[PDB]
Amino acid sequence: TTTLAFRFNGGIIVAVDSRASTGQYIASQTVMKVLEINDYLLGTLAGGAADCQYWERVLGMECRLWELRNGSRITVAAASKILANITYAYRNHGLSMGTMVAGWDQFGPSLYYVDDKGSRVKQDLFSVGSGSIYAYGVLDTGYRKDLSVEDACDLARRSIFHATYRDGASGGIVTVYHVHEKGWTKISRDDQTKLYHRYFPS
Amino acid sequence: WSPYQDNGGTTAAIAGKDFVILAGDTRLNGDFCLHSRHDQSKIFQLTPYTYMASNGMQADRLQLQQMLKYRVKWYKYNNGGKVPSTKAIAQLMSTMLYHRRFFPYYTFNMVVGLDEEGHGVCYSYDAVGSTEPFLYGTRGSAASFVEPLLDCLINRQHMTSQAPPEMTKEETLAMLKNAFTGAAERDIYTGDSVSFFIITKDGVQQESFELRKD
Amino acid sequence: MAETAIAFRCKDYVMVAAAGLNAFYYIKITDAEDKITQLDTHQLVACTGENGPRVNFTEYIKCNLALNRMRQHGRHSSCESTANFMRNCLASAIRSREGAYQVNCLFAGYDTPVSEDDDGVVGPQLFYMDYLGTLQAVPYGCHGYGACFVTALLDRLWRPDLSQQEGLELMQKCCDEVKRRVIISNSYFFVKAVTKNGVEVITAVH
Amino acid sequence: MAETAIAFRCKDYVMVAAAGLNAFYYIKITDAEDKITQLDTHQLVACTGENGPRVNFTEYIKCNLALNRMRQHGRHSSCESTANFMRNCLASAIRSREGAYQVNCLFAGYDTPVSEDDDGVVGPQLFYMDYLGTLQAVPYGCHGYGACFVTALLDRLWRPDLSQQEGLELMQKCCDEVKRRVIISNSYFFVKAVTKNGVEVITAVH
Amino acid sequence: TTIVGVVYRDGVVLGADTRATEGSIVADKRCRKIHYMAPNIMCCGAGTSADTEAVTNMVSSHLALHRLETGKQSRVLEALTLLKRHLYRYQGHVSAALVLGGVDVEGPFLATIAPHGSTDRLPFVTMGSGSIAAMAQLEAAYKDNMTCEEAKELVASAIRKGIFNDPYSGTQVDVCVITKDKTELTIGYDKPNERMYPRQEVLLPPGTTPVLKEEIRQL
Amino acid sequence: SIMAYSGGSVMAMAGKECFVIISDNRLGEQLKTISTEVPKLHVVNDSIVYGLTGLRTDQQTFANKVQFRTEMYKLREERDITGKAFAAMITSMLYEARFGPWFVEPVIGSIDKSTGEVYLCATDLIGAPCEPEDYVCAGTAAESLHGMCEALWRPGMSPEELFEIAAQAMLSACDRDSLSGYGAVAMIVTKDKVTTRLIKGRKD
Amino acid sequence: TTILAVSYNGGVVLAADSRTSSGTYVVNRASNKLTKLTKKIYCCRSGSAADTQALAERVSNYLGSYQTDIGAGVNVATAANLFQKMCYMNRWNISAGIIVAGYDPINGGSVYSIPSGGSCVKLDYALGGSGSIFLYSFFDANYKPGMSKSECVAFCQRAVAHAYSRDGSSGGLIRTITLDADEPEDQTIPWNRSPYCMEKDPKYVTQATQNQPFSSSAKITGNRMSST
Amino acid sequence: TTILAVSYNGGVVLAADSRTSSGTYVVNRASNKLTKLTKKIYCCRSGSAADTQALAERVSNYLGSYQTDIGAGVNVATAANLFQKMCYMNRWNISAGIIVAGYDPINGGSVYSIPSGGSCVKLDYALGGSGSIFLYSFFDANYKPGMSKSECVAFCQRAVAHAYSRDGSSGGLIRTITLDADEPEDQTIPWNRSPYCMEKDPKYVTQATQNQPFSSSAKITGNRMSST
Amino acid sequence: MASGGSVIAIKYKGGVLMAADTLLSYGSLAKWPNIPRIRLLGSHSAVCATGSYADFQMMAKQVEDNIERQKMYHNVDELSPSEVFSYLHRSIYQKRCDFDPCLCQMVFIGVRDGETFLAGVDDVGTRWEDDCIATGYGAYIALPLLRQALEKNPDGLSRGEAMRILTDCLRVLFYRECRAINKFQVADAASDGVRISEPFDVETHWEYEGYCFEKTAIIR
Ligand SMILES: O=C(NC1CC1)c1cccc(NC(=O)c2ccc(=O)n(Cc3ccccc3)n2)c1
Repeated sequence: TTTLAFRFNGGIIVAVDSRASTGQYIASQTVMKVLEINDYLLGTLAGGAADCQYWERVLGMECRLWELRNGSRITVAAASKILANITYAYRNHGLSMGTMVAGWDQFGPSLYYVDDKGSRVKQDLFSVGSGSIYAYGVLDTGYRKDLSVEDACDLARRSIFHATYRDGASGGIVTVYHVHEKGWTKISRDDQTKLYHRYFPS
Repeated sequence: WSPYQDNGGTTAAIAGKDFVILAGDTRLNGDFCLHSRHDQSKIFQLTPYTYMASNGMQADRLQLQQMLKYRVKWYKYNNGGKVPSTKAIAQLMSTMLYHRRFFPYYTFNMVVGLDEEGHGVCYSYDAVGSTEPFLYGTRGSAASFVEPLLDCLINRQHMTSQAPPEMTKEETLAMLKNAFTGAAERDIYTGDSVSFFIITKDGVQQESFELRKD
Repeated sequence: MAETAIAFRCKDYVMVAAAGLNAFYYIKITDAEDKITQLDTHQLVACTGENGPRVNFTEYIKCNLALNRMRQHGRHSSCESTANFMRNCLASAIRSREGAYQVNCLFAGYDTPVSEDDDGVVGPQLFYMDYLGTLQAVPYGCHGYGACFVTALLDRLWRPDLSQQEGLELMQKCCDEVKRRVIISNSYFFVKAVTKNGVEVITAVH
Repeated sequence: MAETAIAFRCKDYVMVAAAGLNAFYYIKITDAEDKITQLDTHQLVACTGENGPRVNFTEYIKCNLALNRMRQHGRHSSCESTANFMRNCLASAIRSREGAYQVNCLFAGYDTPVSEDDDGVVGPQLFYMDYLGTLQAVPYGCHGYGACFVTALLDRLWRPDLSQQEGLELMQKCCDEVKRRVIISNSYFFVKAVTKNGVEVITAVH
Repeated sequence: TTIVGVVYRDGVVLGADTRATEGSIVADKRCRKIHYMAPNIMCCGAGTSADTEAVTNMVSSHLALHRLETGKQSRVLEALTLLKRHLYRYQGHVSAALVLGGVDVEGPFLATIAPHGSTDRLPFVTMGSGSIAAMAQLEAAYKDNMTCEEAKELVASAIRKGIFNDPYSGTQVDVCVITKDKTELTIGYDKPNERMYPRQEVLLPPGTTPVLKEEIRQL
Repeated sequence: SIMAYSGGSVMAMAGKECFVIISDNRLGEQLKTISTEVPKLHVVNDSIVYGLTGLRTDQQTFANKVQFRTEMYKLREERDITGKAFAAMITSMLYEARFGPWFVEPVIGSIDKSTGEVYLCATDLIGAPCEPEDYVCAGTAAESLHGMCEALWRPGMSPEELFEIAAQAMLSACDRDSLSGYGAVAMIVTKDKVTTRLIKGRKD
Repeated sequence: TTILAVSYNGGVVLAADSRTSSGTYVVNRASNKLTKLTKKIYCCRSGSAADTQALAERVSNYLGSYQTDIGAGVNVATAANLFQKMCYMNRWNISAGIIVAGYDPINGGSVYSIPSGGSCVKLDYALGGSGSIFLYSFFDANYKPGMSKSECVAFCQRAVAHAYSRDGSSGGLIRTITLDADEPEDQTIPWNRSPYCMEKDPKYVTQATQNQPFSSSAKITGNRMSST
Repeated sequence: TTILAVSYNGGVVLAADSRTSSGTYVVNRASNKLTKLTKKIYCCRSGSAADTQALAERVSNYLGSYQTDIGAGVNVATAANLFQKMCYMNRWNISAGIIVAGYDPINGGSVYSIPSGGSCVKLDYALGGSGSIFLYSFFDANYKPGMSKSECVAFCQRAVAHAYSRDGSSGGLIRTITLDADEPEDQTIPWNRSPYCMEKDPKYVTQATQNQPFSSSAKITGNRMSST
Repeated sequence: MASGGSVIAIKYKGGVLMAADTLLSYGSLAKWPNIPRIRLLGSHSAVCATGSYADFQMMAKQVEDNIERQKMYHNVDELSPSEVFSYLHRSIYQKRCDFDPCLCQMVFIGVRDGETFLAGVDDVGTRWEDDCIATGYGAYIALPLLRQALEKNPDGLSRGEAMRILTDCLRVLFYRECRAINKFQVADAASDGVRISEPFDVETHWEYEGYCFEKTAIIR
């Protein structure tokens, strides 16, 4: 798995691959690893797929009940905090989740990482998963706040691609989403092998 | 003493545009021995349009199958008679596998059926419910043989040759016979026979198919 | 241990510093997680350990202090109170189902007269806590891999009566020694002080 | 893993960098142990791992090369020769009484015509070795915790035909990424290149 | 793997299945598990294929050599002693398990060698994962002074019990008959497993697979 | 697992008076990919080719031992080793090391230059041979390669038909193995002609 | 395994059951655990077939060499002594209960037990095997010494039968050999003429009453044998 | 421990040795392992003294309550059934071989074995304890059913004596009780009037010949008893 | 740890036969050779277990009672064999879910209205139905033989042929299963209900020429 997200001036990009390994055999080249929780919030899946799928789905339900109960969308900080409180409550039950929660609340764009132990960190840039060690190399070097939205998706797509190319567990299709004031858009899906031929055209 | 036993065998499904085909082999294995060449326990109808397939421990798929069968009866009663869709059962199953997270069912399940638009679909699960829709599928002892072959003949991503037509339900069935047949040859825990179920809107054909007994 | 926190108290301030590093195994995520949490106007806690515990423990204290200040018509708890509350919370946890909060604290505060009647202790207070709920007043203390370098440096250089400026200088040598000698990059330190006038952030040192 | 080494080869040089850090558990002893060992005029080996193994392995190679150059009237071994000698020495060790030499190498060299008759390969050579004696020619490679950051950065930026100057720039981004993202302070890197004209130390990058 | 031997009036019949697994996958559907050991002695092996091949080869070779020294026919009991001494020395680590059958001047001789180097001379035997299933058909049907056909049928029958009941065993039955005079090995004496769906020729016409480079070289 | 550490898969299959042997191209340390240009085939002579899988250092070591043995053979004997001898030899070498094995799993294809009889042989790491008539294979993707070769392979294919099903099989299977990939190299070996081909694959 | 040996005036009987078991399956139901060392000296083997066959073959070899060299018969003590040596040298790596028994003209018939630790003890009779634990009381209660050859043979057959009727690890045939001044007489009682088994003892014919029918009384009747 | 019980016409005998051992030391050499459950129903206990005493006290309690409540005698089956229940409920946490035997007027004398797993089996006789392994053959060989009370008592004493002459973990006294229509007769044979022991069996009086004197011959004489 | 060894069963035309030795062992020790291991359940079924007799006894009591009470307390038809078997299987499973497993494999037979039923259930709740079934070493030794007899008589076996083949297997189990005795009972389920035979023995052969002392001797 490789996932990344970053905040820039234009919003948040989120990008992921689509491979699910069962160790050495590849179970799927087609996992969707961005969960569209609400329509202002995305979360990524890394770690135990079930754990992330389940608790992100719960988060989506808590987000929605918030909205019904209180007439107003939940903030990202709260959403991430909800998920962090769950993973903390279950820190001793060996969940495997590394998650990002990105969205754009009334305080602008916000990005959190929440892990299986209840950590909840809010940075402008993250990568997560076996292939993160690779994606940060490409990402750390190209990242600037003032990226356009093409340049930011290009950067995000390339970083995932570089992760896929090198890391055995990452692969398949690089999906990129943007999170902007009016919600999120899925910007693109590309097979990582088409991307090889686009970025390196010998 | 383990509470877990692998009883082996193999399920596979392939979706089509207005059908899905689902198959399981009928061998039920014990330790170092064979209990039955005629076990039909792997495939379990949930509604007319939805089936589940399960590999792993025969005992746990019997339990699971019943647990689901009753959630589906509750659903029918609580929803004025209507049956849950394949997608609803698919999500239900994920949730039930996951509720046992801690002492998991040792099943590798598939849920297959027809979507609303009447298109075949397959959800495969891991033991706690990670799923996703796919057009095909195979869990079990032969999975790692069959799955790459289906990849090759359905998706053809390494063939220059332009992709042939959409596979009809007769051609799809042949394809699964050919691939069960090769698996029986090479996976020692798959053999004996394959029950096929062709699910369409018009009902479910069954078809038995002999594999090699050794 | 990766994130070193340091504190010491002179006559008129207690100064606390703590490394920004946030890691994931070897991957450095940032050098800018402020791990010094202000709990009250004159109380702050430099807390080290995994984000999960550190945040849950500190947010619990910060809430309970706040709660108690409501249910007590705006009155600030003393630093010794707060430290004992933290200690008891840590301690209770090591015998709980959930287990120890794996965090280590320096709790620092400055006690001012809460009213005309307060005959209590006035001035800087600093406490060393460990995750098991050991709790000891100290004139300086540290946690983390740098803890020992710095502790010996403070034993050499600290005096009870440093000026606020001699203190910035001394804290800088402390941070610097931790950069010189710990394999783990504690590149940036956040530093705060508490004085009669509350918590000031200190950007002159890092 | 604590000490990251990096290398890559362009048309006219192979450039190698390696972190000065020497540690003892968490105690940083220096950021200035040169771990790039020149083996011959046109051959150097960036080698990472504990001082014991690293020095004994490199000193063995350096000697045996030197020995062989005596017993061969001043003639330089080819880089592929040397790399195979190193590989075989590593490999042999994993099945020895003593055990694997826990070190990982980048062996880099520049092969020049050894005589008028030499029809052999001319130019830069770089090899990735691991302690078990895996040996692979590569256009760039890395070892250590930074290895993967850098490897993906080089996959992005490296081209076969960089100038010696574009190479210094690129190596600097490599070193910098290792400082940005590895928890372990690889603060200073030694960098050398091999060219037709031998091993040059490079102080412009660190 | 299922191997079987029986003694009959004139000789010994051995039998074997032919599935060579690796893990839980049939690497070879039709391997020979009945090794030549001498002109009048065969061996079948079970256990760790490599150990079985090494050991039979070694002994086969030794007896070939011993036969030139002595000028005589190899005795089955020399074969057995060389085997058990070897296996005993390796304390089971050489996990060969052999049925050894021949005919010498002293008559038919069938024996098992277990990996730890125990032998058991007996009139019928089995080894291998299919051994129990097959042994049960021998206990059920064996009798003394079986004719050669009786013996072959029984050996096949016994091997079929492993083929059909042991996962590790399969495909077909090979038998070897050893009389005083000669040794007739018969591959596929029973083939009870054709394939039941004819293979479906998947058409992949030249140029179908994308090639990047090509080097041709003539000889 | 030590046999999976370096990744890589190899497969050989027989046709009429030809075989194909094919490797993937990856070299890893587990999930870290180090190189995508490491085919695992070695050519012994015009009629024998083999591939090794397993721990890469042992592939290298053992291949070098095999090249010593074979070059020595060819000098002493003044002829090329044949695939049967060659495979016997290998098996012997691996078994010498039975109690401390080479973590490799060779896969050997060969063709008698006269006859056109084709001999394949794969071995486990202690040198148990597997001499089937169809196809042999080894490495990280070996389950899936058996899948594919069973399905696609048929008797008496010609070099070209045989290449296509070798490549589709290697790629389909490698697309399901994390530790094998980056396309493949294939050698088609007839009596008359050796043809090497580098085949395009996924970059994951 | 059940092995035993008994002295009588002028010789010994050895006896054994015939079963070799890999736990709970019988790999050999007709093993011969009475192994010849010299003409008139035998061992009974228990424990690891492999181990005991290797030692017996080794000792028999040494003893044949030794007999050819001294040009005379071998004593049972010599055979026991060698066996003991080898059993003791390899005590950590083998599982091996031996009995060495036989006849030599100087000492008559003798019996030595060499149990797992490699002790060697000269006795009137000896028992070994998993089945022996069942015969100690049988001998204590029913063995009187001074029996004739024929009485002693029958008694050892009974003793083995008793043992293997209760030890799951013993079974099959009962092999005996006598060893004295005359020629060795081997004998083999097949199981179906065993002089004892539980399946034919009249006191084990009535079934335990475990499956009582559902009744209105506590009075116990019998097992429910039929549905009606 | 050696415990056993045997049926005779109209009742049962229970018997046991008296030794309780902490491995190889005897903590109690006069334990009473025949424990009263009701007037005419007893258990013999083997395994953990603690466990078996706790269960017997519990079952005896329940059974007294039950007898007072139904106003009539208790059946041995009831006692066995309760014992079985408790032994099975706690099978993982206790070491406990029980025999429940006694007399009730409906069923006469009965014997139930309740071994470690908590099976309950109704038998003619039952054996339990570490020492029982020694009596199986003794019964197979020497027990004929249909014995009188007095014969049956003597036989059980012999049987215990045989067992505890070979089991290191059994020893001491032999306690018996008979249970039938009449009053219970307990008996206690002290060790020194044991009806069997090896130390007084004439076939174990001659010493094994292990310590031969240094001689010029292979002829075995005797043990060297004196230095001269 | 009293335990029971193999059980084997086979369907014939008309019924089912199940057979078992009458022996409980304790480890290797053959402890009681006169135990009626087959047990009738209700009016149409019988059951026999391999493995822990205590587990068996508690489980079989639970099922017997359930059957008897369902029928005595409600004016309902006795449970069919499949229904009883179902119950027993769910019971056994529930125990594996409580980590309190019923450590037996069981064979179950029953007949009602000339419908026959033969199934196996195992400690973990595996269950299966077939024309023959065995447990313990039965499953390794006898099933192949029983299976072979049903391949050869695909029209079904007669009672005599079935009893001939059952008997052949008992004999083989006798020879090759260590913890066994040559005393067996066979339950026969038919129309009429189930009868358990009196205990019986099978003829054994031990006098093959190759079993002789001279041949089996290790040293000449
Ligand atoms: O993929 C996981 N497990 C394997 C089984 C699939 C898996 C499972 C759980 C968590 C993770 N986290 C990461 O990998 C990771 C790696 C680098 C990185 O920067 N971050 C974000 C972060 C921010 C602040 C503090 C700590 C982390 N996260 C992965």
